[PDB]
Amino acid sequence: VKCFNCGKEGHTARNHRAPRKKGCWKCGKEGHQMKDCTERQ
Ligand SMILES: [Zn+2]
Ligand SMILES: [Zn+2]
Repeated sequence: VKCFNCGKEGHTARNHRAPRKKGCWKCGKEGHQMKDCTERQ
């Protein structure tokens, strides 16, 4: 009904979780994410 802070319907700006961090979750850089960045070393 008002999920505008995410892109859905039912959250009403009161159910927006944040498991990922947009950028990589280990290397520390935006643009890509933990799925795109390999970081195998
Ligand atoms: Zn949402
Ligand atoms: Zn990265």
